[PDB]
Amino acid sequence: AVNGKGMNPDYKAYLMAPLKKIPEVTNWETFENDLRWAKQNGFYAITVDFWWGDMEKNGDQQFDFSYAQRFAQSVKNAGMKMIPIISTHQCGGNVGDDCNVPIPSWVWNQKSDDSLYFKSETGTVNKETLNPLASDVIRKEYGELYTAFAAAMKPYKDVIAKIYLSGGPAGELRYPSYTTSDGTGYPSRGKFQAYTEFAKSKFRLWVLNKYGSLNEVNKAWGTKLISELAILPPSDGEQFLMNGYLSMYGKDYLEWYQGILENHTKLIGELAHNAFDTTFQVPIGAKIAGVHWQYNNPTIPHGAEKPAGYNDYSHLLDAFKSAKLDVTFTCLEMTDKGSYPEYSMPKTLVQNIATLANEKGIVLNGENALSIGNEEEYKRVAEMAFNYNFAGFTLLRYQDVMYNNSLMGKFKDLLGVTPVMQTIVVKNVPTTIGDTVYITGNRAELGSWDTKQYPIQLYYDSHSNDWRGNVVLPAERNIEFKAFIKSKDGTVKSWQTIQQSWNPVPLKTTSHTSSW
Ligand SMILES: OC[C@H]1O[C@H](O[C@H]2[C@H](O)[C@@H](O)[C@@H](O)O[C@@H]2CO)[C@H](O)[C@@H](O)[C@@H]1O
Ligand SMILES: OC[C@H]1O[C@H](O[C@H]2[C@H](O)[C@@H](O)[C@@H](O)O[C@@H]2CO)[C@H](O)[C@@H](O)[C@@H]1O
Ligand SMILES: OC[C@H]1O[C@H](O[C@H]2[C@H](O)[C@@H](O)[C@@H](O)O[C@@H]2CO)[C@H](O)[C@@H](O)[C@@H]1O
Ligand SMILES: OC[C@H]1O[C@H](O[C@H]2[C@H](O)[C@@H](O)[C@@H](O)O[C@@H]2CO)[C@H](O)[C@@H](O)[C@@H]1O
Ligand SMILES: OC[C@H]1O[C@H](O[C@H]2[C@H](O)[C@@H](O)[C@@H](O)O[C@@H]2CO)[C@H](O)[C@@H](O)[C@@H]1O
Ligand SMILES: OC[C@H]1O[C@H](O[C@H]2[C@H](O)[C@@H](O)[C@H](O)O[C@@H]2CO)[C@H](O)[C@@H](O)[C@@H]1O
Ligand SMILES: OC[C@H]1O[C@@H](O)[C@H](O)[C@@H](O)[C@@H]1O
Ligand SMILES: [Ca+2]
Repeated sequence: AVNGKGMNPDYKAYLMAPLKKIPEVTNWETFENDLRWAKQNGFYAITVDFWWGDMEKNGDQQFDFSYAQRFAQSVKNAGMKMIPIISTHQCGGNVGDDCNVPIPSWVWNQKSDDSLYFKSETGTVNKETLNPLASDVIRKEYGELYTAFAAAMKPYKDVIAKIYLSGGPAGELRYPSYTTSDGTGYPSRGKFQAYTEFAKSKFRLWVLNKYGSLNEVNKAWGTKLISELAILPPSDGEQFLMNGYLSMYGKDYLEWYQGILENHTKLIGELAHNAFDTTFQVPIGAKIAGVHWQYNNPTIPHGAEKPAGYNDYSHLLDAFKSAKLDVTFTCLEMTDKGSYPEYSMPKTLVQNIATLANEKGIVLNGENALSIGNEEEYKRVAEMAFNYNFAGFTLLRYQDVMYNNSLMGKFKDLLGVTPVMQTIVVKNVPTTIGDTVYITGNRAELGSWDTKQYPIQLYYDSHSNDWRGNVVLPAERNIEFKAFIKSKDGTVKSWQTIQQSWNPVPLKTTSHTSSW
């Protein structure tokens, strides 16, 4: 892995459930059999959207958790685990969706202003999820929903492994800046989503809190605004992304705009820990999208990420750490391209997010963004998962492997693996002063032979005069590997003469000893 590490010993594979309710796909008894088959193929748990539109449909505090209870009882019957997602966003309208579950329609009547929804630069209204500016309504409604779900689901504590929150559209902490109705779908630039009158008022009040008075705002921004009502979000989003972002105004607007998501993360994490920690005592997570298009457009740099709310990932991740939420990044299977017109850099983006998460001590999980039809994309996922310290990978979605036995077996081989520590010992190594010793090998868990970025460090044992490492490996998979030496300057000096192998890596911890 990176940094001379190996794969995360906590790694688990998860399967996403269908977006529709199980009886719309298969009967409960077959579903139980399906869960046993997923378990045999290395899946630890099923993730499942429990839609707000299903659970509080008819009015405020009119709850119905019966579908989630029935689902959990079939998970229990199958000897499986589940990860509920408390899906306070709409099903329908985002990539891959095959469902139609708006959030409950009565929520929109809780305010007579425009505080609850989003409006884009060009006036497109989005009602996929509550606007995180409406923190009073979110505190009330999410707190009530999380508390009632916990009470209804307490009998199923034994099968709940983790709970996910929904921070925004498609279950991701973001603004709805890429949508067909707004003309901002992939691979286009995004539009900022802060043009309700309420969002304009909140930015204005934030700016006047920061600086005190309009006279100090103008000194800070180098502007000549005549009245406070001229404090506004960008009137020309394209120009803002071309060059306005560099100004003091631009840094303040992006700080505020991303800051709404950071504060929302704080709030939903407080609400979730209060609702769930005593009842369930499980990890709680939230998701960030991989907005990989327009990454390196030279004219509008990061022109889809910034409107989505992603201006500074380090600061965004710090909010997850503070809120005690684990992070899932949802686009792992793709390759960098970087070419006109999409300017798409998804692998660079997950490497950067993973590096930051690992730096900050945030448990990091991954998903694939689009359905996978080919083993090559599983190999891509494995490269990321097993070299960048991912604790989990969730496969979108159920039917793609449940009804494709060939592809299921490729998943089991490459990603449905159980980590096991093994001690690797290499004898008679001709190191000199300054040399370090590593292993590399064929599978992604061994860095796929990449000696530069991914090799696993061994350590001299002066009692035995050999080099040893306790390496986490995929149980019951075949591997080939070799030790090699790096000089002080980091260059590869020499290699173990003979290719080593384990056919397979044993299920239980032992050791593999070889000579150089
Ligand atoms: O400070 C002068 C001017 O700045 C901004 O104008 C932008 C404009 O929005 C873009 O369409 C393009 O014309 O670039 C301008 C910057 O040179 C403000 O939006 C505007 O109010 C202000 O007058
Ligand atoms: O809120 C002040 C001013 O902000 C916007 O103008 C920005 C523009 O968006 C930036 O790209 C850059 O050019 O700086 C401008 C401020 O000097 C709004 O477009 C404008 O209406 C508003 O008055
Ligand atoms: O938020 C939903 C989904 O959006 C992005 O998915 C892209 C996908 O990566 C592209 O290849 C193409 O299909 O457009 C989609 C957006 O409509 C994110 O990459 C993904 O993380 C996120 O879940
Ligand atoms: O069932 C979870 C989640 O799936 C979809 O959103 C995905 C998006 O399609 C993928 O790119 C992905 O791996 O990231 C998002 C979050 O998992 C649905 O659109 C969403 O409603 C649903 O909650
Ligand atoms: O690069 C892939 C290649 O890596 C290893 O080959 C080493 C070989 O072991 C060394 O003795 C020397 O020849 O350098 C090679 C890399 O340039 C693996 O042994 C080999 O299986 C794998 O294809
Ligand atoms: O002998 C091969 C496997 O057969 C069954 O697996 C089924 C699984 O039960 C079902 O859910 C899935 O759709 O089809 C596979 C293959 O028919 C046994 O349950 C497995 O243990 C066997 O390995
Ligand atoms: O295959 C298992 C055995 O493989 C050999 O390559 C190693 O030298 C042994 O230490 C190991 O127990
Ligand atoms: Ca309520």
